[PDB]
Amino acid sequence: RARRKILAGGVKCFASNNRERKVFQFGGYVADHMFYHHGDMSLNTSIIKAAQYYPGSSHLYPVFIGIGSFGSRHLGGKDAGSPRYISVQLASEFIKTMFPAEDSWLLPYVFEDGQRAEPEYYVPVLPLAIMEYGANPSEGWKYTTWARQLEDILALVRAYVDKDNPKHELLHYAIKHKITILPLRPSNYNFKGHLKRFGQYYYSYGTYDISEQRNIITITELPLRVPTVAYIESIKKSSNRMTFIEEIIDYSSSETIEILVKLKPNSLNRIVEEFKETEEQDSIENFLRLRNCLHSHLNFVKPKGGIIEFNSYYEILYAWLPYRRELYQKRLMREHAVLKLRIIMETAIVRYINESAELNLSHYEDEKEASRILSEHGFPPLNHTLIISPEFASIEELNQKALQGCYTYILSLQARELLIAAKTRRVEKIKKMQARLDKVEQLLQESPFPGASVWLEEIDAVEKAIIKGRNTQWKFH
Amino acid sequence: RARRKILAGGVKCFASNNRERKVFQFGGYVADHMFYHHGDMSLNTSIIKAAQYYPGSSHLYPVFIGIGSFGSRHLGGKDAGSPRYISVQLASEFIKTMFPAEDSWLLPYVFEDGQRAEPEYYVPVLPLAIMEYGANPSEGWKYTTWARQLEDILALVRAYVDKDNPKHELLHYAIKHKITILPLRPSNYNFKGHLKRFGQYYYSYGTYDISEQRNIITITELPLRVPTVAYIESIKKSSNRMTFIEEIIDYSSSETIEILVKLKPNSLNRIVEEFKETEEQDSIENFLRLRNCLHSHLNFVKPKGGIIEFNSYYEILYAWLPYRRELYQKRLMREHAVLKLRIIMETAIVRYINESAELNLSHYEDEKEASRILSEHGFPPLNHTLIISPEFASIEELNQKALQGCYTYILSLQARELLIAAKTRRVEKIKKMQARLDKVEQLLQESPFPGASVWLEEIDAVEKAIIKGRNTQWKFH
Repeated sequence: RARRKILAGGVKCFASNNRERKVFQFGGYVADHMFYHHGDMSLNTSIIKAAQYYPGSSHLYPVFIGIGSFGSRHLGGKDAGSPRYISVQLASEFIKTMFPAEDSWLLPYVFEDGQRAEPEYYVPVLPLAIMEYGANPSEGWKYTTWARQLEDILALVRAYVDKDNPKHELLHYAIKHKITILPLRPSNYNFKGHLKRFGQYYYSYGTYDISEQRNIITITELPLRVPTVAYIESIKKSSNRMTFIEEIIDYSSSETIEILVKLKPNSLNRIVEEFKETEEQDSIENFLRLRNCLHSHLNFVKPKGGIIEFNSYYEILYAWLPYRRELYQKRLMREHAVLKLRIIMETAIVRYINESAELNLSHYEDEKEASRILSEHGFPPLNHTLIISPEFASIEELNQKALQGCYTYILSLQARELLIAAKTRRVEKIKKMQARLDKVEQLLQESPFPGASVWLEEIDAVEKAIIKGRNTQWKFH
Repeated sequence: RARRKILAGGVKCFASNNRERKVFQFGGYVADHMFYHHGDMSLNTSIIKAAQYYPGSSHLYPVFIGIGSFGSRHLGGKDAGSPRYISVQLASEFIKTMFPAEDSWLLPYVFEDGQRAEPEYYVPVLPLAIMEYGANPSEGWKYTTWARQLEDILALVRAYVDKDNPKHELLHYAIKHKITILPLRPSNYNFKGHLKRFGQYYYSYGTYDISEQRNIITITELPLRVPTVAYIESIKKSSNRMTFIEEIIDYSSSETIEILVKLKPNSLNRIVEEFKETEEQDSIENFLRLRNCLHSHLNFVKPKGGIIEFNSYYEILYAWLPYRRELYQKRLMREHAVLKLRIIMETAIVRYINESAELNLSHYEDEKEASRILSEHGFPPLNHTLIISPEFASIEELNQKALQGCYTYILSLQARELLIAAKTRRVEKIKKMQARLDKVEQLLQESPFPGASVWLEEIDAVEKAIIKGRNTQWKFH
């Protein structure tokens, strides 16, 4: 959607350098290049929604580095500051690990009006469609979904990649029968409460502290995805519950949650005699609206177009994995296909120096008979500036336009390129890149799927960026 | 002075293209590069003073193309418009003919604070110190001088350059004896009046029309360098002359001069009986203040610093000519000195191709023994990027840093540069530039002074630009 359009903005604008840039200036850059026609206000509110960093925000891991204060959990991110004064900084450490730079050249790009457009879907290292809560990037309709923890999806992806996990074939066994033996639990970050499961729904409950010595009721934790100001007004609506409430004063603050509630003890003995004495939970969390109903609404973009609904989050992770798994194979094969062309081009230039002024002379090179005469000389007619600089080209298209290439990679070199020292660096470039070919040849041949070993390293790289961001003051340095 | 600082602004800013630019934007460019620290207001009023185009203006030929209206002859150029709204355009046709581009590399540049500064004086094709009236580029003190016509200085410069003029040695004879037989007269552009000479001063007089049939006095032409509004208030000061003036109403307008004066005929018979009956001129131009005293004030910048005063304008033209004449010799000698170095460099590369893979091989070129081994090979050790790209270097400095040059003009060429077709274009480049050397060698050898023939062509080029500007609507196209 529009989120992916903003994603290409950070990497393209900050390709030269990752410095501090204004939000509106970056927004103007994004619409200038990727043709954002929905207005800068819609772009600016989407940038903040993409870069929101607060408990309860939809985006747990922002694409960009949070600068200044974008709000607080009280209003649920609706108290954003002035876009003009605030600045935006791309998180270069996370974005390259989460989205590999080399994989971007292979991503399926659509073309609109004869120009490239952003991909329909991205296939990152970890699925961004589950790690983030639902939100309202547009107006009117709001998508509602709940994120899973960063320990169950990690165990699931490592089970489908690493062979060392004992439950490797067990996960594969569950794929065919759709039994889903492995667990999968909601996010628990910045929620010191409880989560309880009956039937087919979840409910989040807060924490309250009761002290007999001082007869003061203390509320510790809020529900999972509630703004603070919402609970203030919701408790005032019920006239029946207002009679029991003599007074509620909020003492909670930012980075320090402590609420003092003065409730008469004589009201404690009569609340339970008229609230039917629910046995599922205590009356303290029943009289106080400290619960929310989690109606799982699942939406995933269809590859062919449209929207799909899944009964559980397992069907999303079990569907996101194969598309990422498939493109690991294509990434290595294309890189394999370009290294072998580089060996052909480099060796020809190295061997050209042997048939240069060292031993032989063929300087005449009339453009008419240079075609088939040089054919028996072994010099390949491959086009230059493509092998050294690969582009958004598929494996099938790469071979067609490389074999039927053109000259000027030969006999257009600098006169020093055929000197004795230059050949030594040129010939030694082959073996270093020949050894890299061997490792890739050694890869892409495992029984489960190609590129399994590199997947684990990429998974760890994502974890390194997330840990460093949280360990530091969200500075990544 | 500050005028020459603005001069370099137009050529440098409009080197890429000659388009329409705002006056203040150009002023910011000038101060940014040539370090104008007198303020933009002083710069802006100097730009308009440099680009003023109206009868009576100090600058007859503006450096830039006049855009819009900068005022009128009524206020004498003090009614300039808003600098921000008006635009400035460099007159590329005139400026290159008046100031040769190639001569700029040889002009004496001073260095301040380790950086280049504008030349102390310029030596253009025609002397700008006489063709323009005096003005007040600064505040407080105003320089007063009167320009000569564009037919007497042209006859004088052609007499000192062209041998076909019968009064060639006559001018040279007048130089030693300071007799100045040749004439020299003031400017007569846009002045349909009279100029009269007694003693050692000039006086400009207007034209009046008297009709007996209608008994209406008509004034046709104003004095040479008078604003229209000055004459309105000056005639009101004299109380004695106010009695005779029953009423004066100005009917003159822009591009149409016609003034109706109603004077009673009975006052005509009594003005002459009390004004002493001056015989030098009629009483009509005596009662009406239609004359001005031309006190010749001559100021010329000293080459060593200071100001000089000359008794006549002849001493200025007879002093400006030798400095321009001297630098014609230096311009050709430097261009002669760079063509002969270009022949050495190009022939070596052409002959290098002969000792390239065609016949001989010397590709080893160890950096230690390439010094004296290649010395017997005839390859000159001249530094590249200097002959092909000359800079602000004198003839004496050019030879010192060219003979003691460096390599990389050899054996760093493209491999196609030693191909058979490339040598043909390279060897034929020698003879075309050898023929140009012959003409320069044929020049700089005349008895009067070097570069006499090119001077006449440059003089005509200046005349072509001036004629085209006046023939068209001051558009030069």
